[PDB]
Amino acid sequence: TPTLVSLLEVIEPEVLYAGYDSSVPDSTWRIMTTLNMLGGRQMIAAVKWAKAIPGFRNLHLDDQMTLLQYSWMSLMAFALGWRSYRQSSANLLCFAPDLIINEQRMTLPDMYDQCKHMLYVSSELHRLQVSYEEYLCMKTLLLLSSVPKDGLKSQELFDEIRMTYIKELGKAIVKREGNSSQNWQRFYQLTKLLDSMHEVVENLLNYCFQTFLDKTMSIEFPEMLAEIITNQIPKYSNGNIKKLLFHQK
Amino acid sequence: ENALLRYLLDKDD
Ligand SMILES: C[C@]12C=CC(=O)C=C1CC[C@@H]1[C@@H]2[C@@H](O)C[C@@]2(C)[C@H]1C[C@H]1O[C@@H](C3CCCCC3)O[C@]12C(=O)CO
Repeated sequence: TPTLVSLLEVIEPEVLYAGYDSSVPDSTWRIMTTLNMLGGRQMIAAVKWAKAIPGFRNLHLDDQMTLLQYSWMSLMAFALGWRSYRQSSANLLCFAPDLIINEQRMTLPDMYDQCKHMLYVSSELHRLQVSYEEYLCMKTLLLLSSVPKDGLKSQELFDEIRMTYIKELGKAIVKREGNSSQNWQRFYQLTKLLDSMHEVVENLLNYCFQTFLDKTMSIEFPEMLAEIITNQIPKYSNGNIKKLLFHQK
Repeated sequence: ENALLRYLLDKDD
């Protein structure tokens, strides 16, 4: 019987290419548009991924939809942080192998302020020397990081699935073979990074929502993203979102 | 409505 972490590993989506032509000069508008198109394709792959996470398909179909719609930005920004961590280590934002925010791209107007919340994710993964097994558990936990204020239809099963992956994160940490005290510290550090993703996402969604809503910017989103964005905007407005935390404020 | 996400979740794969 395979281990649960090996099952999470085998379903990890293959890295997608942006289809960005390097022979054409850069513009922030061109990069934003290309990234929205890439994001749509990454979200189609994220649906196929979530369906293969052991336990996910046992939740009510409405809960499956709810979790993907709440967590979509957290999943993209976290996987982006991982790719940036593995690829550069310098570091740069590595959206796709053909679309990296290199030093020349960083000179675009206000580029650092547009990238710093995402660069923080990769910087922390690097600082904490997060492993591939820890990362797989952490990303699954991000899919399970927000619920409606009144809860899910399959709340008991969701809590059991969530606890299972918290314990899986524990197993990955123990492999770093530190003492009981070092394991507790590492669990605290990794779960603090998980909590900080809610704050990273609020910044990214402020940008995403502004560019989606302001039609005078001529910033296109593919159907996959436009559908999730259209669904999420009223939920943020009416406070129908419970952000789950490992550490109380 | 969320037609596309529902379909991706309902279809095989
Ligand atoms: C999902 C997204 C796509 C691919 C990926 O790997 C990771 C992500 C997570 C962040 C997602 C990204 C894209 O949509 C584009 C988004 C949605 C972005 C957050 C916003 O930030 C800006 C910046 C990103 C740095 C380069 C300049 C533009 O682009 C966004 C936007 O609002 C554009 O309208």
